[PDB]
Amino acid sequence: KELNDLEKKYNAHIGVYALDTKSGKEVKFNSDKRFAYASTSKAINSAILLEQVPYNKLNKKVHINKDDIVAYSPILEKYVGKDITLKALIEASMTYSDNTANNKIIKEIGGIKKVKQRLKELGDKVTNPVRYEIELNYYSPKSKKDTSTPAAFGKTLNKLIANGKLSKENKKFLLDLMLNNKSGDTLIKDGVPKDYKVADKSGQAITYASRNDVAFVYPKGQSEPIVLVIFTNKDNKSDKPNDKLISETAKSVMKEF
Amino acid sequence: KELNDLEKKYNAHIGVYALDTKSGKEVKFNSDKRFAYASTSKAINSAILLEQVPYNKLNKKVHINKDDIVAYSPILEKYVGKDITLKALIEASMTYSDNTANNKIIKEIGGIKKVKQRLKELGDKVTNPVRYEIELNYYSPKSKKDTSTPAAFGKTLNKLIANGKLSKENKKFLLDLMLNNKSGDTLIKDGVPKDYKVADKSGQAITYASRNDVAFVYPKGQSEPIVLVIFTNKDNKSDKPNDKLISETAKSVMKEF
Ligand SMILES: *C(=O)/C=C\N[C@@H](C(=O)O)[C@@H](O)CC=O
Ligand SMILES: *C(=O)/C=C\N[C@@H](C(=O)O)[C@@H](O)CC=O
Ligand SMILES: O=C/C=C/NC[C@H](O)CC=O
Ligand SMILES: O=C/C=C/NC[C@H](O)CC=O
Repeated sequence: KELNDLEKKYNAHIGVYALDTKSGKEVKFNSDKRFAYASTSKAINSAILLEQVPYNKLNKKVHINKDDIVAYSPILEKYVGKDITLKALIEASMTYSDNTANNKIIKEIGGIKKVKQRLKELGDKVTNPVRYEIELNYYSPKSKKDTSTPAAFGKTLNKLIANGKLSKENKKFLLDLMLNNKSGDTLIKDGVPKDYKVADKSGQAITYASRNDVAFVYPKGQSEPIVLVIFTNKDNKSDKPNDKLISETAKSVMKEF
Repeated sequence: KELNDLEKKYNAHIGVYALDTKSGKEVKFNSDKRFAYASTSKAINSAILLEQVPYNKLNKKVHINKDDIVAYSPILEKYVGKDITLKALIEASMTYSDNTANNKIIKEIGGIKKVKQRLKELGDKVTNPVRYEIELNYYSPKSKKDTSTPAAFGKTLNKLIANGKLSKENKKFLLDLMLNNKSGDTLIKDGVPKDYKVADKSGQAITYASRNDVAFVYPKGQSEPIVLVIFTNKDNKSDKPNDKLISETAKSVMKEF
């Protein structure tokens, strides 16, 4: 339905970028307006590591101490003084949105500067990672940090993942995780036609009801995915989000393909 | 290695019950001593629902309100005022150890009395569920509540799941979740031979460093599983656990098969 009355109905701000990878058709809406990506970003870092270490070599183990640990690390919280593979870091970041995992992933990639570096290669001028977890999810309308526009985010997802340089194996490992993740069932997955396949990574910033869902959406009987970025936020710092907002946005946009 | 020097080395209390379903061979240790099962119990309730609703009918939706919500419900915490299927309740309980999910599952089964009822049918005289989440994980050496012995727990897992009445579909849905769960990689999975398959559900009570791992373990090249229950605890209320304890217990016990 109209995104505008979604915005009215929900009293929210919608940012949408959809790309049909088969056809190259796009559906934009508030497309160049900046929003906090929060955890959606875990998919990018993940893919960036994935490019740099073959599947066979994800068994590689890294050491975690107490200094490594940040909030909301359901998986990694138990690894103080132990090793975890690259494989399990990604699993934890992707399925559980594990904040230490993400941090260690950026670290393995070579830090934020390395991410910044990749982005630019991708011709991603907008995505602006500045902080580490959990501060990278601390949205303020007044700051550009850890923001992107649905378009820049979307273009990058396309370039890294869908039409990227990943190996069969690495591409499959990453997409499966995004496909199996039950974490965002109330988001895009909730709004698409019944026999569609959704490989997403959701996110939520602490403030302004910042709620997001990013996905590779496979139409019932379609191999190439539709890249879908939906960012949402609201007026007040303490506003809570309505996930049904994203579900209904997804529902509408999908109509156009 | 010897469980006794595991116990010395870790200054912990070990409770082990292993059953080779092929052969019927058991490995017991402090087998009839009671421990808090905590989240391991999510597997039982899950299986109990699974017996009662065909796979095709897990799409069945149930309504969650705010009254339903308990602590540490990473999935269900977002469902206030919405419906979730039976399928996704189980997914959330199993993969994320989702406390509201578990609660709603027991509720769908018909409550604790119904669980108590099933147990007895199973000839499970010991497992003593008394509370709901999150209190069912509040261990005290002095209370029997939400306790079982590695044997009674183990026997029941065998009877419900391994050698149970589940359908192909329901049995596969449940085992896959336990197999895909990266949550207990530092436990049993950490101690078994490299090419073994482990379908577990881990748990941890608030006190006495109560740490557990329950699994269906498939020897590299073996179809029938070994049922493995490892319960561990320590002397002081505020003791924290060493997961490596379970990994090394698993490592040892597996030697015998
Ligand atoms: C990240 O910005 C927001 C949420 N990540 C979530 C997810 O992917 O499920 C999450 O559950 C972790 C805490 O919100
Ligand atoms: C239950 O008694 C203890 C832990 N459940 C965990 C699991 O299965 O991963 C968990 O992560 C939830 C909070 O400890
Ligand atoms: O969007 C991704 C969120 C991931 N981790 C949970 C938090 O960071 C808690 C709020 O800061
Ligand atoms: O063992 C399973 C634990 C599951 N949920 C987390 C808690 O209950 C937190 C401690 O009470």
